[PDB]
Amino acid sequence: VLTQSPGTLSLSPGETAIISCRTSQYGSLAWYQQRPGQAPRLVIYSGSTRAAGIPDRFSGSRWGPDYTLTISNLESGDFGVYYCQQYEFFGQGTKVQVDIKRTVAAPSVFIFPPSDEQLKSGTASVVCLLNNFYPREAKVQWKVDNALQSGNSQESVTEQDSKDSTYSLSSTLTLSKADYEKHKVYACEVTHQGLSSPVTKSFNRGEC
Amino acid sequence: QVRLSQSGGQMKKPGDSMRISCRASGYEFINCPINWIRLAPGKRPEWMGWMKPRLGAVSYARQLQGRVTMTRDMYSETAFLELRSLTSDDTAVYFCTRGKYCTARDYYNWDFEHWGQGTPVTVSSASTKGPSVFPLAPSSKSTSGGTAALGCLVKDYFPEPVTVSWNSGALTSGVHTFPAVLQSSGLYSLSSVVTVPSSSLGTQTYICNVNHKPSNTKVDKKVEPKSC
Amino acid sequence: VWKDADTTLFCASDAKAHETEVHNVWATHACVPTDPNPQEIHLENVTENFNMWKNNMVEQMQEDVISLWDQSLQPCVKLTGGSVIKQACPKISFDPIPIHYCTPAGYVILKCNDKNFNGTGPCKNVSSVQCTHGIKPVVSTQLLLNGSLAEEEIIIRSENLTNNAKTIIVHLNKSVEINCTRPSNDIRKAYCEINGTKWNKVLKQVTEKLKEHFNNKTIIFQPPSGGDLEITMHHFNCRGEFFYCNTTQLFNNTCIGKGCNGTITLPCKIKQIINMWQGTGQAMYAPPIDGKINCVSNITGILLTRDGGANNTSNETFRPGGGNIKDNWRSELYKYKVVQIE
Ligand SMILES: *[C@@H]1O[C@H](CO)[C@@H](O)[C@H](O)[C@H]1NC(C)=O
Ligand SMILES: *[C@@H]1O[C@H](CO)[C@@H](O)[C@H](O)[C@H]1NC(C)=O
Ligand SMILES: *[C@@H]1O[C@H](CO)[C@@H](O)[C@H](O)[C@H]1NC(C)=O
Ligand SMILES: *[C@@H]1O[C@H](CO)[C@@H](O)[C@H](O)[C@H]1NC(C)=O
Ligand SMILES: *[C@@H]1O[C@H](CO)[C@@H](O)[C@H](O)[C@H]1NC(C)=O
Ligand SMILES: *[C@@H]1O[C@H](CO)[C@@H](O)[C@H](O)[C@H]1NC(C)=O
Ligand SMILES: *[C@@H]1O[C@H](CO)[C@@H](O)[C@H](O)[C@H]1NC(C)=O
Ligand SMILES: *[C@@H]1O[C@H](CO)[C@@H](O)[C@H](O)[C@H]1NC(C)=O
Repeated sequence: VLTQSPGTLSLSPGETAIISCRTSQYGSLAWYQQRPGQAPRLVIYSGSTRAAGIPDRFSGSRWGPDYTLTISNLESGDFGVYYCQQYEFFGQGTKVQVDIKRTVAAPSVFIFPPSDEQLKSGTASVVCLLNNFYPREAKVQWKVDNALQSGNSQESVTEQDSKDSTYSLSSTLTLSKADYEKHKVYACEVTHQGLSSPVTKSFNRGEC
Repeated sequence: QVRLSQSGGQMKKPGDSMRISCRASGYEFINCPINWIRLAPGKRPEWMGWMKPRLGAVSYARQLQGRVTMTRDMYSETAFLELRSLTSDDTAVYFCTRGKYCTARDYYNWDFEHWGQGTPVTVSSASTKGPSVFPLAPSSKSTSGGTAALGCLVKDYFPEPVTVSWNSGALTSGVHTFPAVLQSSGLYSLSSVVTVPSSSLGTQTYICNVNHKPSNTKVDKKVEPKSC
Repeated sequence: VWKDADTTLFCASDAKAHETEVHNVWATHACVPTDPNPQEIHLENVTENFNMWKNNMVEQMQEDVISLWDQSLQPCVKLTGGSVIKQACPKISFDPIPIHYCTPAGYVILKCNDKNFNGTGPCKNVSSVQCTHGIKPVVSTQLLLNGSLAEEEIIIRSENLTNNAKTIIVHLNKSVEINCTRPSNDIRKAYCEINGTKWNKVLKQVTEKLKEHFNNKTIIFQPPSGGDLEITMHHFNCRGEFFYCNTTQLFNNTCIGKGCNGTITLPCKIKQIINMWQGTGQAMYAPPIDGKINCVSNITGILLTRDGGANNTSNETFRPGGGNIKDNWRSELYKYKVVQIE
């Protein structure tokens, strides 16, 4: 009933954060901020009314069912996770984390077939590595015999590197041994701003 | 000045019950309902229910019916939360909260201006499971002017954390150890990878060293190209 | 030309100065004789907004009833604020009489006459009166007793149905009698009798009304989730004694969905140690009087709360509520508001 977006927002100090919440019900909407290790704090209530201690840099707006929290001129104390609320219902949250800017870097994509050691365990994990890219925003789609995969993949992302300011992403596709031996073409397609076209890395089961 | 102070964090096991307190001050306790919200990393904040101090009237969230109980002590102005039949899904930080607008004649429950400092509750089994360590093999052909990726998959362990080094710590450049993910089985898994010059694939030996303190497990795995 | 305003209302009644009954004694000194020839002026081409949940008339009635109870139902021991007050606690004659509330000069009461009026919003048929109708200060939880009935259909009343923290008032259009009795020769034990046929038919109509407000979802009743006895049970004062009745059987979903017919008998008990509804604390009263203690009342309404939470199931759950006695007064003052002439 409350759909908050985006999930993750990677910005630098001084930039503006735009967090939106789509509702289907109607009532006063509130926005909360949770700094790391600290209790959530009321930022905006009743759509656009600023709570005590909240700078005019924070402002709420509404167009139709979509409510927006905009944070101008990001300061250190602004980063954290934000939540919208109506009555007992809360959004999924928007993580706003510090990003250090650098030039666009496309990822180096690698794919790893399941180990032969693991295939004796009845499980098959296929790993796709996205190495050293910027910006953070990246999409990974798994295809098995050119069929889109859903609900059998997990992704993990590193924190921005202290030296080269890049990110790396690891996606794992898990199938049963029986289901794995059933198909031939295993592929992970990678879309990122540094690529002029989505890049696909794949292997054919059995052959080396 | 309105204040809410909560009891200390605790660690429970599956099947147990937990109780936590929230002492209120700075206002007329009976005038305003008290709420309990829990926060877990990854999930939506979850409203558990409210409790009106004056006669102890309560309203529990549907999905918690029969597991939760909310009481209060008038004299000490302290609210209490009890949750029974704890599972992994109850692992969270528990907050008590009260609305911004509260007069003797009226209130609005849901603009939570006031929050306790929070009470972290961990629910997990005392069991520990050692990781499986599978090699993520570089490739088949050696290239003399390109970089190769290799690593190991550290799968099905519990609880957190595992650490990974390469070559007893001698290899650090280009190493990436990813945050663990929680699988559907309730067991964790992560990957560690490193990019190396492809021309060193038949010369240098690459061992990943996996450490899992809770299960007293130290495993070394040589990651080499598949012979074919 | 007038405007919504707040003022100090004066009370009127038909109390008897010869009567030893508590409400009568209070009203004799607190109120004036009633007007045999009232005056009501129907206003044509007039549309006014009302809000029963922000009606300050309710606040004044609350203070009056608290004053009435405090001056009368005096405990033997009063336990509040970690202190102890020992007073005399003689038995009294207790039977609520109707109270009219009225506006002074310069002010007047506007009355809504729309038959389907739900408590908030605009009213087409508005009349001008100096006094309200006779309202009995009946203090109770879960069930509204001895009140006025809705004219047409059953009316659902709430400041905001989507807000689960707001009380729902169900206003009945056909009363159902509740016959509570403490027999003569455990002296604290009692019971209430209700005609199952009448009740279950009304209750069924209540769920169908609720369906109209909740998208034809399955309507389910449940016992209260928790709280003090005053709210988890049907709490009320009869003849001076504090009764607590277990209403679990009153909300039997099986009968609103064979055998359910008959005379429902709710288990009750008279307590001498109570929590005060005035938000004060614990009060201690003398044991009940001997002989048959009985009172027959009209159930004229129901106090409900609705379960909330991040759900998605095809049903709404309702539970008997109350505790906020101001809600009792709202259920009778809902069609009234005070305005100031210039
Ligand atoms: C219901 O509550 C909302 C805020 O939650 C408020 O804007 C609205 O006016 C209320 N509706 C009524 C009829 O009072
Ligand atoms: C009562 O009627 C008003 C006016 O249309 C409406 O705004 C409100 O939602 C209604 N309340 C209920 C409980 O039906
Ligand atoms: C109870 O209701 C009956 C009709 O249903 C009515 O005659 C009687 O006066 C009512 N008693 C009250 C309101 O005390
Ligand atoms: C009471 O209202 C219900 C609808 O809510 C209606 O079916 C019934 O006929 C009414 N009873 C009367 C007017 O006596
Ligand atoms: C109330 O119930 C008693 C039995 O407990 C019965 O003797 C009496 O006649 C009943 N009164 C009415 C008005 O039905
Ligand atoms: C209950 O009320 C009905 C009328 O609605 C009446 O016919 C019936 O006899 C009553 N039952 C008992 C047990 O008195
Ligand atoms: C009321 O009576 C029912 C009988 O079925 C019982 O289950 C319930 O516990 C009672 N309530 C209280 C508060 O004792
Ligand atoms: C309701 O009114 C009747 C008389 O009309 C009286 O006998 C009874 O005690 C009253 N009930 C309550 C709860 O005051």
